[PDB]
Amino acid sequence: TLSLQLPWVEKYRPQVLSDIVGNKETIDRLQQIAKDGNMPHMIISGMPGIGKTTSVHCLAHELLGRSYADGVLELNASDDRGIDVVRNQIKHFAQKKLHLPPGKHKIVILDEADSMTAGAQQALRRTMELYSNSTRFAFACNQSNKIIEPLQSRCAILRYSKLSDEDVLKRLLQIIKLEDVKYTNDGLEAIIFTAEGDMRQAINNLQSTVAGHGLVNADNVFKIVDSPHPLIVKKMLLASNLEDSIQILRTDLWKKGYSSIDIVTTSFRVTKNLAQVKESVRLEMIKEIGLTHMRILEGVGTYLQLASMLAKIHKLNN
Amino acid sequence: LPKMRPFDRVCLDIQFRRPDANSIKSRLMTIAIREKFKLDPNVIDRLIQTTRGDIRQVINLLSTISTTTKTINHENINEISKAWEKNIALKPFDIAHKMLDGQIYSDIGSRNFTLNDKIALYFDDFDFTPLMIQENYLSTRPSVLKPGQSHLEAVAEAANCISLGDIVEKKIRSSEQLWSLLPLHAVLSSVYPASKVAGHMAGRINFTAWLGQNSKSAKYYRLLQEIHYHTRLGTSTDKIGLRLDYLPTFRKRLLDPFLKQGADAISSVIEVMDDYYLTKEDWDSIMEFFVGPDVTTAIIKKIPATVKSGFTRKYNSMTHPVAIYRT
Amino acid sequence: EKRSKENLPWVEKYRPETLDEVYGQNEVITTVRKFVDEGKLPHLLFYGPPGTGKTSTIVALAREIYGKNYSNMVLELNASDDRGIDVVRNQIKDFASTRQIFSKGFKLIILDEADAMTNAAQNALRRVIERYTKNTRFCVLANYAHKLTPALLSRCTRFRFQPLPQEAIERRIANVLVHEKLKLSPNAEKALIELSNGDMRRVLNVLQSCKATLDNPDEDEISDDVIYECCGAPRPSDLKAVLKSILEDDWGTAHYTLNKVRSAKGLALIDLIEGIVKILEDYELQNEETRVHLLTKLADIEYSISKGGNDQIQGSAVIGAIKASFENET
Amino acid sequence: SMLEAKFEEASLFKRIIDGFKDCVQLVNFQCKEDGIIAQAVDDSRVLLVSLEIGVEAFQEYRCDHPVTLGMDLTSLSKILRCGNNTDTLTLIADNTPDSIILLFEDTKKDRIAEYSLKLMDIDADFLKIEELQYDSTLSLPSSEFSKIVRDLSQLSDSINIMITKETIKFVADGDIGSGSVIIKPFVDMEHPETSIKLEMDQPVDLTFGAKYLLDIIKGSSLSDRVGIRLSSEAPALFQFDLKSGFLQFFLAPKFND
Amino acid sequence: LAQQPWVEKYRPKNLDEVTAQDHAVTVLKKTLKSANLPHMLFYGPPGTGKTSTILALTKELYGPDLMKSRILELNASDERGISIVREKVKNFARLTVSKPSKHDLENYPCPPYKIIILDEADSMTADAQSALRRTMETYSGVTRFCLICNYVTRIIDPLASRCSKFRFKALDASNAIDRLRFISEQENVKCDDGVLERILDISAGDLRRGITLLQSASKGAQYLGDGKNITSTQVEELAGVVPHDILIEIVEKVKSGDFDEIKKYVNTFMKSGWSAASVVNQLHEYYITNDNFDTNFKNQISWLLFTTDSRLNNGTNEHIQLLNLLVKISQL
DNA sequence: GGCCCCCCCGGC
Ligand SMILES: Nc1ncnc2c1ncn2[C@@H]1O[C@H](COP(=O)(O)OP(=O)(O)OP(O)(O)=S)[C@@H](O)[C@H]1O
Ligand SMILES: Nc1ncnc2c1ncn2[C@@H]1O[C@H](COP(=O)(O)OP(=O)(O)OP(O)(O)=S)[C@@H](O)[C@H]1O
Ligand SMILES: Nc1ncnc2c1ncn2[C@@H]1O[C@H](COP(=O)(O)OP(=O)(O)OP(O)(O)=S)[C@@H](O)[C@H]1O
Ligand SMILES: [Mg+2]
Ligand SMILES: [Mg+2]
Ligand SMILES: [Mg+2]
Repeated sequence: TLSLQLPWVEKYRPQVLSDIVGNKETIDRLQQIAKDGNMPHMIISGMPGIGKTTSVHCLAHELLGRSYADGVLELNASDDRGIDVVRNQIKHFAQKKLHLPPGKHKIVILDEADSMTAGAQQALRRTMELYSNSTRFAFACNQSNKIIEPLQSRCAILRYSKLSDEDVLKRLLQIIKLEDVKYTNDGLEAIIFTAEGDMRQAINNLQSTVAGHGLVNADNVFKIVDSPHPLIVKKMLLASNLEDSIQILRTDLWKKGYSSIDIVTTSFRVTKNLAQVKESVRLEMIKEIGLTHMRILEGVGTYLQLASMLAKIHKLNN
Repeated sequence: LPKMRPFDRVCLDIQFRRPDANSIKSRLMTIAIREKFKLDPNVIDRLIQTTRGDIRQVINLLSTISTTTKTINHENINEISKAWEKNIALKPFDIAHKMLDGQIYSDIGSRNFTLNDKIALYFDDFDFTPLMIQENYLSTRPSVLKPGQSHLEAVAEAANCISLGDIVEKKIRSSEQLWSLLPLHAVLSSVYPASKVAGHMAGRINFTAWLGQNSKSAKYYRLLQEIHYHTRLGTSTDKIGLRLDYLPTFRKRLLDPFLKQGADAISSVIEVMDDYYLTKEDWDSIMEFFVGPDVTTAIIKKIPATVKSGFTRKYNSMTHPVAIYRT
Repeated sequence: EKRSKENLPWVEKYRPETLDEVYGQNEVITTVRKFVDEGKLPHLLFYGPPGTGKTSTIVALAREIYGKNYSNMVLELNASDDRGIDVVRNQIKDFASTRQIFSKGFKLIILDEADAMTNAAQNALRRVIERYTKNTRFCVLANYAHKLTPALLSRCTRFRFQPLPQEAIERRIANVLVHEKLKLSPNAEKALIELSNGDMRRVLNVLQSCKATLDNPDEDEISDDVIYECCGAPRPSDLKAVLKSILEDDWGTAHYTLNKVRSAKGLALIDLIEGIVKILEDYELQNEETRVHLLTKLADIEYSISKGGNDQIQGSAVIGAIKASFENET
Repeated sequence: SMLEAKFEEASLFKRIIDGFKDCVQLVNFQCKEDGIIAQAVDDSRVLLVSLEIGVEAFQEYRCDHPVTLGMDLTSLSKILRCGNNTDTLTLIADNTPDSIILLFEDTKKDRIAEYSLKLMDIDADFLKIEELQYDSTLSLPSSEFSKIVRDLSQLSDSINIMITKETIKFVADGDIGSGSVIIKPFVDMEHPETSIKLEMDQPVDLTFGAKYLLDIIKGSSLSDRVGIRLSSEAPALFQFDLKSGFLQFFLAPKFND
Repeated sequence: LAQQPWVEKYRPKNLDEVTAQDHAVTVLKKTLKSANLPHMLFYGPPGTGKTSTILALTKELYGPDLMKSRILELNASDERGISIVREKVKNFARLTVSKPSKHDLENYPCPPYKIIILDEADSMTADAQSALRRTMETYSGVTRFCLICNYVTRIIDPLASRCSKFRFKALDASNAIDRLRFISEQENVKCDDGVLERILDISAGDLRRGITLLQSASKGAQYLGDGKNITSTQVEELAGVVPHDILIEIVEKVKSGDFDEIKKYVNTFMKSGWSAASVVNQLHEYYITNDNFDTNFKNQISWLLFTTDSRLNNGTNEHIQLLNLLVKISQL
């Protein structure tokens, strides 16, 4: 009862660039670079769980073959990446003499580079510039604005897009066929709808289902995976009448265990990204939501405050 | 940047500009010919517009795109330009100029520059944007005024929103450290007040003057505290009361008799100083506080130099009591 | 602990030790039991409000997985401990990358109350979680999801703990009565559930207070009056009378009735406002602005009360707000 | 008093306390008639320290009933530092004690220092973790082990130990390079203290952290020889024998993947 | 003693001297024989007897000998940051209980746990508060927590859920008259009928203020040296209560409706030093209790008074707020 | 190797 089974996220983690779905142009470009060699400095940006770390790892593995152990230097947020580390260990790795095939180069993979300090990024500039004939740099980040401009200038840009429904669905069919999982169309649609483009969350939900209920359907997925609360908040904020909004808040948000602070924050974000509403009305609703948030942060996290905020928003939009 | 201040007048300053689209056309065409990929000249400028003067970035872009796409024409220039757009945080002056523009707040502009974009623009520099907005929101010609609304009403609404944002900021930097309210401060301090007076600037953009005023007020408060604690043993009042009530009466005894008796009032002034444990530096600080029609700079300057020299000699030729020891 | 478990508070005395003693979370309990019965245990994120039983559930799961000697085979870190970037970098990484000591098994890390952790630590934990997944599993317990980074949320399977249902609270109350040899009137039970708001800690605390209040628990039955006296909460009849007087009677008699009701048992104004809000939420109003005014003015009054001030003025304001809001009905 | 333990020299207890203070924080002592035992688990739950001191290490020892004492090693070390290195140290405890009394007495003078440390409520068991039949055992001088550990920790943070036919290998793989040290058992009849002994049942290959080994070798001042016992699917044992007791470090090997 | 204020001299020493907090005092007394005291959260208005109650409970539980070694008290006058909570409170809670002496075990129950009293808990930051959630639960068997606050909303939800809540009711003339009368007899203070009731009504749930007013009145009577009984007019004067005549003039000026006259009268009135809160309370009483005004007037004036009180509670200028309130009332 | 001290972010 102590022998853990490898999760499908790691068990079915792609090992070749042909198993990565989405961002077709970038994947083919990476495959062509790996085939032809001469990998340039690159920065890959995108939202979590879309296949950036997997892409860079597969590229490095395919490029370096058996020399992966001695030709790859991987550093992430869980390791010390201070200015001294950049100044000593990275420089030593770049200056290292390693015999490689004619079309290959040493690779430094600085994952989650958005958390690095400014000093390390500044010090890395000439390190990449001088030793570009032996070592190449591949950064993986979630926010591209956290990387200093000089580093972006010295590196190519690869902005990963959001995984389409078709790609996630195809990967789901492939993994289900490999695992021989009994499924229904509605269950897969619900899983993809709840994933919101996050492949990792989709895999986790697909495993939890079948791992807990056997067969995949809408009810089985929904009894363990809840619908994203941002959609419920948007529905509440767009209610035609105050009664409907109050009912939605009471039934789907307050009685389901969601905290008031989370509700007000989600309302703030949704109002921030409501295109259908006019900008001035959105600003007034943002002001009211900020007043409610300030009241909640002071200690009064009561449903009365949320109801009053909804009533004021309805009055403003009338 | 302030770190470069020491290098102000010790080196020959050489400034490099962003190369024009015509100074690199030949080099880029030569590179395209050498690498055997077609590069349409008519779309070259946009590439620089995409890279914004970065020859290294455009060279890297060409190298990456030529890996699988051997033709660079108008059919795919838009996609690569959108995908390779460089994002650089705007400076406070640029932030103020862009945020106070009425185009982005229109129905058509809002769909291009959204509320999230404005919040990100504020967050590019969150320590200066509210000050610049508060300073430069009175020098615009609004174009988004509501039918029947006047400029003054919009200014008043913006000022009220700025006050609310100031309250929010004070709550943010309290002992609780409620930084999660920073996005709200973006709307109440910069976005909303600018949305009511957005338009075209009526003049040059001026940097916020609140910092210098705050420093001057802090220095004045320090001098007032020094004077108050120097005269504490004699007076029964606080520094506020000393400034509001005592200082004019003191001027009536420490500056007025120099303008009537000439150099014969030195003894009385010295006696007053001894009675209230005042010094010459305290005299200068006190005479520098007055404002309005009671400015003393011109009056002090017009005093004959002989009188001032005699007063200084008399002050330095005798011992004076000290109120506070080892200040 | 000291002496015996009888000296412990009821909140801690009745802490579940196994998974079958957790009530109101049948779906989650069954899912975790199935996960631990066949070896497929993923990373867990228990999100829920206070008093739902997340800590008890994870403790029971750890005990079932490992056994009696579970404290020495798991790494439990909470807000009471220092959890910084250095701690995550060194201690958590060593625990995840090292084999067991006492007996063979996988490594379990329980980051209780992880919502109070810095963003740097959460960012660092991503690769620690994704690298030692083969031999280590992570469980994170949270009350506010907005404090967790999206990257951390993506790597964990989410389980939501709903407020305790009525039947679960009744079953726990019956068990507590059997253990403590106590009798509870049905109306007292309904009042306890109504005031509980889905928190079992409140149930246990109020029940202990009521037991202490009884002159002799051996042959005394707790009634709604006992619960109201212990908690000081207004009775439903008092709330109904106050609302009736405010709605139909004039100013002077309404003020007199409110003062008399408050002074009879030393009731607090905030509880009266809350009860009036609950009662009026079920009123079939014919207009919307009346409800808008009621909600806004009552929220303003509650916010003012939270900061203190004159109580008589606040009560008069409540009466005036209710009267003005209901005037719009016509 | 109920429990009264008299030490020949305060340094005797001070050296053992200093031998494992830098790897664990909270300690639990069980005092009985046979002697004093203690087990401490570090925060990372990787290293376990087990100390036993017999009655032969005490001048006068009396313990009517078992006593459980929870202490903070930092506080105990501070109090021991407050005491001198030439006075007699006495451990004093009473029934259900809320504190432990350390008595420092000087024979030359009439100065008596009585320090009281408030005890700690640490409810835990010992579990007597010790594998009956280890795969391999070896014994070698402590100085050589400390030198090898310090040399191989300068190259990398991980050290791999391999036990095979008539040979022990320590390997470190790092960024600047790698290092290997191979030692073969031999017996010397003129300096027996410098001999190295090895008895193996199956070949072993186990990886350990460099920091834990560095902290373990700090107990080289309590003994001249160290016994290292390795076994698959079992923590590695590092034993330093004392005058009448012993000290043991149980270190869990790193996961192999 | 004679060198202490009456508020401190007559501070309760045991649990039997608490007057109007029986709903919690009974539970606390029962815990003496039950020995299962839970974590407590004492909340209520100022001057209700929370710190006194907890001190009396600790005394009756441990004794003057074990009080020092079994109680750890932290208030707003000590640093209570997150680091302090994580280190000092954790260390004290995890410590073993001090060994009682046979004397204490003979004459006192000596419960097998210690008490940490976090007075003025409403001033602690949320981050610091969050660090105690597991500290209270893990060491509940050796330590118990008492959190005393005036605003219950300032305590985070998890701590309120963990703690057993105890509300202290306001001390009015209907439940605290006995203690004030006993204090008066002990001090041999002679007062006219209804004087103590007037004092308690003016106090409005604050027995400390009532005791201070009684002490001031007794001092004034002793200095007078006439032997006459203390009247209610002198008590009202000592309490800063505006005379009824001034209130009558104020309401007449408000009824006049002229802005200039109201402003001039307010300017003259503010030179006497009357507190704005007392004026607002008296105006509210007079207007609400009067039967010469219609429903709408009272409906508007209640909200106006509430807004004025809320603004004054934030520490603003009294002159401007009073003038604005009077102007608004005059236009009703 | 360990304190002690100074500068700098802090939303998505
Ligand atoms: N394009 C993809 N195709 C197939 N599986 C994917 C893909 N992207 C993600 N996954 C799956 O999700 C798992 C995690 O993918 P990741 O590489 O960790 O995503 P990520 O974008 O690098 O996450 P961040 O930004 O570091 S938090 C993979 O092992 C895959 O099993
Ligand atoms: N499902 C439950 N069944 C029985 N008792 C419960 C249950 N949930 C909570 N309790 C009781 O309330 C006490 C506290 O439960 P907890 O496990 O601490 O709740 P919690 O969700 O961990 O609180 P938070 O989210 O950390 S503030 C338990 O000892 C139980 O006595
Ligand atoms: N229930 C009471 N019984 C007798 N005297 C009381 C009572 N409450 C307050 N007092 C008296 O008023 C004095 C002060 O009481 P406190 O204990 O300070 O009230 P408090 O609740 O602690 O006020 P806060 O909320 O900390 S400002 C006591 O010394 C008593 O003399
Ligand atoms: Mg990744
Ligand atoms: Mg918990
Ligand atoms: Mg008090």
